[PDB]
Amino acid sequence: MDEGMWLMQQLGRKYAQMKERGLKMKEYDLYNPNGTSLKDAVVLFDGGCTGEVVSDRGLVLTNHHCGYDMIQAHSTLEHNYLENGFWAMREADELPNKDISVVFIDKIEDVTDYVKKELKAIKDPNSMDYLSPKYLQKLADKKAGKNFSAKNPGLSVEIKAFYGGNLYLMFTKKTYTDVRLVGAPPSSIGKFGADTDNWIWPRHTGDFSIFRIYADKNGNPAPYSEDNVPLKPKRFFNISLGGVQENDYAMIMGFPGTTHRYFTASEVDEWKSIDNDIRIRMRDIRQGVMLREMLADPQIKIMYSAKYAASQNAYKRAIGANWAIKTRGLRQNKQAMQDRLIAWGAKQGTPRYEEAVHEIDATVAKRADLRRRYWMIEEGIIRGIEFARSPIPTEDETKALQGNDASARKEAIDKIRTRYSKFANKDYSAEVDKKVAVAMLTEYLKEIPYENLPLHLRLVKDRFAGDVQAYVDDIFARSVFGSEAQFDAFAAVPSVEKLAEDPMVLFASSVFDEYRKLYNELRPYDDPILRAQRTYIAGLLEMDGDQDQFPDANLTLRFTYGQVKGYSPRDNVYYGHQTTLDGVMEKEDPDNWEFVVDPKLKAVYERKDFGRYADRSGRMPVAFCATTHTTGGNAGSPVMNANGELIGLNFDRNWEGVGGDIQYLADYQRSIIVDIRYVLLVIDKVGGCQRLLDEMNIVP
Amino acid sequence: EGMWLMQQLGRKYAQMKERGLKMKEYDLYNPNGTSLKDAVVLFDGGCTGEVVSDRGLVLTNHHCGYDMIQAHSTLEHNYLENGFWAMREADELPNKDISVVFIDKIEDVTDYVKKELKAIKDPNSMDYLSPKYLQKLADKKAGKNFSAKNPGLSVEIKAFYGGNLYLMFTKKTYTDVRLVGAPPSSIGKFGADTDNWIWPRHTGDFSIFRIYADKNGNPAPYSEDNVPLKPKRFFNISLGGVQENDYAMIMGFPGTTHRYFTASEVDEWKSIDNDIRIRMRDIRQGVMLREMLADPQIKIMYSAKYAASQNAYKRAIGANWAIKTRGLRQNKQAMQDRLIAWGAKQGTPRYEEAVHEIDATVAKRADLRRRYWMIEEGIIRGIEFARSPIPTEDETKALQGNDASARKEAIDKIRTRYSKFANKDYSAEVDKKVAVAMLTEYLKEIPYENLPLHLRLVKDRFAGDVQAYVDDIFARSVFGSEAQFDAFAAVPSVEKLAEDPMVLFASSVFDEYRKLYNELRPYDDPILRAQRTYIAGLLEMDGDQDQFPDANLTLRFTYGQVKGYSPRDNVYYGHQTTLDGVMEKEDPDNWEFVVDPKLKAVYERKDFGRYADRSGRMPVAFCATTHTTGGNAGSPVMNANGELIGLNFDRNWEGVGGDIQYLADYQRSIIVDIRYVLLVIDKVGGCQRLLDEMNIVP
Repeated sequence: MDEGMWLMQQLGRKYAQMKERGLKMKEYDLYNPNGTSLKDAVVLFDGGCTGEVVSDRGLVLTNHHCGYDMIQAHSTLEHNYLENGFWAMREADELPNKDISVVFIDKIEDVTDYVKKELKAIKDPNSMDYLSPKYLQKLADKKAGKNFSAKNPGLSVEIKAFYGGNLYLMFTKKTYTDVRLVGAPPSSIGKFGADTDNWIWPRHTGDFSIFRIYADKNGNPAPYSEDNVPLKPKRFFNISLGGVQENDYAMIMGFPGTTHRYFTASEVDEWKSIDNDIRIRMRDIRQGVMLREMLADPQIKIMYSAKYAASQNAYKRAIGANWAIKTRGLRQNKQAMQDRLIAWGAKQGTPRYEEAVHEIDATVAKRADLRRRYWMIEEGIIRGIEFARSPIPTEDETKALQGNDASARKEAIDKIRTRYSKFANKDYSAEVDKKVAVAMLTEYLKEIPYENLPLHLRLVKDRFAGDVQAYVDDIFARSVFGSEAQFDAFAAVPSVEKLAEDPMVLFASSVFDEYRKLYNELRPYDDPILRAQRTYIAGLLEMDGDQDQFPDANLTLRFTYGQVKGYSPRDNVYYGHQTTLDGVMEKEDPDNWEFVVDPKLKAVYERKDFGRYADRSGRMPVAFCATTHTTGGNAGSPVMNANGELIGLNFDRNWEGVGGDIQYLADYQRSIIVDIRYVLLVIDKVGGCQRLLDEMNIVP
Repeated sequence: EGMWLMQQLGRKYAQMKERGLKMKEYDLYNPNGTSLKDAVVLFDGGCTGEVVSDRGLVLTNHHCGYDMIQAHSTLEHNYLENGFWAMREADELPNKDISVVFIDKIEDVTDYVKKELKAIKDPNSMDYLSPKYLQKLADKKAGKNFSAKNPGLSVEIKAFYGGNLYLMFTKKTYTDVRLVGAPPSSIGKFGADTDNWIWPRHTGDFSIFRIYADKNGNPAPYSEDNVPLKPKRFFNISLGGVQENDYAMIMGFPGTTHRYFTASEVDEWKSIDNDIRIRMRDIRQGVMLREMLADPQIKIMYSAKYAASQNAYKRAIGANWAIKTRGLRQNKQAMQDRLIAWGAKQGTPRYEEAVHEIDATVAKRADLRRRYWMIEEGIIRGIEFARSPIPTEDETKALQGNDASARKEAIDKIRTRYSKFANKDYSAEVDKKVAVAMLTEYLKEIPYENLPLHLRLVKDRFAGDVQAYVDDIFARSVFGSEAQFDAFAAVPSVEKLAEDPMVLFASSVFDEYRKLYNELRPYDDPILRAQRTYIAGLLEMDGDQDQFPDANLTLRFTYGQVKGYSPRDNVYYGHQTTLDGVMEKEDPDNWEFVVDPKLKAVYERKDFGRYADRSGRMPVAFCATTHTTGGNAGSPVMNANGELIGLNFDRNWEGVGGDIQYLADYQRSIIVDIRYVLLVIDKVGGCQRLLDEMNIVP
């Protein structure tokens, strides 16, 4: 009944506990190392999402935001699938995609002993090859064979490290690249929440999209070709219309990206007081200035809408993270965890575990000021100031303009012009960039002393007498990239000396020199920490056991289980476990592009045309939440019944659960799942694509 | 659900016990004796209060006693921010222009008033609602020398049910009410602006006073010979607390409701009153917000003004939400349609005609009422220099006339009003930008022929440029800046003052303001007279039990249950909030959500004493299904035994439309827990003498 991201190898140790939570299905029907199981119906979608096979003709279900770029690619102004939706009424009408892939995890094997054996060919006791993917791939190819490439078309092999390098798994992957768009709801449904309901529970978003795997006649992976035939999968999920109740058993298979549950207390402090605090501070200034300019000018708004929203993402994540640190007591539990290992190690008579923790603590404290300057210049200038990424003449661009007689002279200018036009594009505003720069630079100059500044920015004190505005003004005034006309003047009569002394080029070069210097000075602190973490985790595994703890996520297939349950976000407030179509209508706002409601959906609601998709009360469910443990990567993970029947599609996590990447939050962290009944409702009543329903296997 | 008269207690008493009341009727209200009613007061003519001890202790809201706490707040031993606690009865601070009113007696005088009324000539006379006429009727029935023969007592007659019911009130008024105790503003106004009209709420909204009188308990103005009043009745304070579905009841003075509005009056309310208020204030607040964020002292200068505007703005939003989602218009349409069908089968068309008369009057005044709200919200309340100083008749004649140093008298009188106008919280540049935005909207909605005479210069003298018009006003004007005033003050000439673009503006927007008012008021009487027939029809058709008369600042009682509600899909607000919520909302950088140091220490140490509930969590506030409105602030909340379990101080925004129609699934009275009040007095105020003097039932 533990909450984590468990390896498929751990199903045996957890199976009895899962039955106690309500699992009524048989273990090897879920995962079988030596046979067909439900795992075979789960896929890694396009490298970053999760998907699931739903029919015996290769039908694949994933999120709408996962298939977003592909729907957009097949969308034109006249025939807009991104806003109207797409529904191929026959298999021939399904749209092929380029740069798309789907990956089955066919076989998983423990190769810890094999890897460790190959590692005792020691060159250096503190070599980092045990975490090197390049090195592990060589070990992977060695065990698989010389040209496993040709002997098994469509199959590839990979070795990954777990538990800081104390466990190694080999994966046999099956990769299909002919995956075509089948079905998609309108943006008003799949993206109903948009950005204001992002990371928010309750939620009413029909976040899904439908695809199909194609292959050759035998079902072997093949690139796009009109002679390809829909894949007949080894296994596919059954659809359940039985729905969910409060406290119902729920489980999830998917590919969680990254977690850091084995952070020391000092690493939590570092994450809070340096990484998050600087990011929050610098971005609040940047977004503040940016917001002000967007409201005052509707044209600035359409240009900086994406940049603003993008900056907000990691900003909100850092806010939620620090909230978890302060109120959930994440630092204290890590501190209790390592203290418990130290006390255990002392009793055992092995001091190496305490020594490893001390090694980490001392290293974190040592690099604090360097890491501070790094994040300050990364958040402040590198990310915060647009003209920091202004064009910088390469070495061979300089030589070609300098004493170089050939008129490749001109070719170098064309390359520079291209980079300038991308910098000063249709969304770029110098006036807005200037105001942002002045605010960001003022804060940066406040926090960073003269001796540690990049070698420009010193001129604010030496040349501009502390006037940041005049410093920024002088840059755009006398530069080549200051405006279109100033660049054309340079392009007409180009000289290496004019670029060498260019105020903006000097800035961009100076801030990037310092950026790389701090980076090179911080990097040798990583290896001693990693080696100590290997010892640390090894001790934790030996002490607490290998059953009631799980390795950090690493884009590897994991399973998680829990119950359908709401939670209390704050005093006197409780969020329930299931949202309804009623909630969609309550949020309807014609003037807001986010909360626009599709006409067909509202008609279905008002006519109560829900068929067999509604519950007993007669209400139409939209989404529900569960106590399962998920993170980025579980984007489109299948949510299963007690009998392994598909009951929903995971698509998000509430913002309170962002601390879950460090420590699972039982009373606050919730997986946000769209009800499969609502999915089938959209397909039936909105899409009208009946062929997809007949294709699926639906249980009572 | 009902704001019932005290006379209707007999009818409801059965239902009240059916829903949980276990208290004898005549102890609640006794028409011919002492009851719990005698412990309820009208506080300072606006709020409600209650007598808490046998030495005249009075509890009310913090926002009710706000003016009085500040009035005693010096330069820097400020009670408004730190709190106030008199450690003995001798340093309890008297307040002038304060009052406390007991409702000593209530009697029905309907037939008396009506037969007096069937003695007036004009059938359309409005004397049946005239306070002057009704008072003269009251003086007649009470006797000529009533006040002289009854010390401290006065008499008053009020109209109910649109003039179909008249009650006579005998009032005992005390004017010596001293300030006793008050929590810090951080507690008394914790919700402040962000959480106003909002549940859950974590505001300890209370303040403490005491009634003083002469040697015999009779009313008397402020005197140091005055002795604390020994009341004939005061509330017992319960520490048993509340649970979900617990019976709860309230006595107080609800100000105004509009239960008997027609469908058209609802449409008028939304499309004109609320929509214009919402639209205009959104524009004004938007400009203010931009300027406040840009300059930190502008933020200081316009913090209060911005907040004040948001108050009715938020209420308007809540009201229109109810109209759109709860279908208030449809319910009124059905209500009047029933009377029409009922009146038809009886051969009585007078009810249908009354409804049409109301609709016709609303229709005809539609354009005029739109212009009124447009200029009131847009300019009178929307633009600051609209209230710039205007030269009166006696200062015009002085500067002009040329015959004294009374000329210079007039100047300093004008200078005084200008300084008050252009004070420390006033910014000419901010007022400039606000004006341009407001006038831009106003000139769009109001045609040239209906403009204030000065505003039509934006087209005539200027090229439609509102900015240039506003710029020209602040330039050239005597009141445009301090330097431009002193120049006038040195060389005062009336022909210049009479041609001032700022004076012309302010005068022409106000005479238009008054012109519309005087033109709209004759429309009130037909609706009123028709409303009398309408309500009389509704009463005769359905009865005297499930329809309450509109609130009119008279003593009412309402009853319900301690229970939360679901504001939206998959969301539920519980019935009771706790001290945990205060800490969850804490933000030291925001003055609204600043948690008091002592209060914070109390929470950390779990030092709750007997004031905690059976779980170990400290209660702060709860909500009930009672039916309250503006005026019910500071009202006593009673349990099943008539014991005080808290003070009402607000109402959730989802229940704003309750003045038109009670919403059982949304409308809730927001009530501070009496346990939390005693906690603040004890572990924060350190005023134990207040605890001991009260009668606390453990």
